[PDB]
Amino acid sequence: GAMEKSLHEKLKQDKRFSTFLSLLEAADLKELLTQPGDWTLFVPTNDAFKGMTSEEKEILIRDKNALQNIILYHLTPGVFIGKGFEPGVTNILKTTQGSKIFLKEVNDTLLVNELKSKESDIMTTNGVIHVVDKLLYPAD
Repeated sequence: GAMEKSLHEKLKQDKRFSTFLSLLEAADLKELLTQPGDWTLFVPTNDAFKGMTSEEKEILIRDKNALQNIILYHLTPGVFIGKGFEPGVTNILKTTQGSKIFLKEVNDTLLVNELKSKESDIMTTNGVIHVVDKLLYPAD
């Protein structure tokens, strides 16, 4: 059964997001991915980690509020949908992280303020999933 696959189920079945399970579980969000409600999350792949400076990663874990902000992975309310809107326009959306994210879908391709996503739209039991290849920094 459970052929719908859940958020945690995916992260637990996808070694690609093993790192997430580690850091996300440390913050105690493993339960947050199970909570009841439809939300969207932006999970970057290893190819996105390539570059992160030693100081950068440290400056993040250096503050509980810092890593926390990123931990939410820009968690947003309401499963992200193409909003059947015009493709090419950047739509502004607010997330729990406290910042805004610009979404733009063109040529049946999801382009968020960063480039071409690796894999998203994945329908979960607690919302949808969004896999990108770059971390989205907050606002000044």
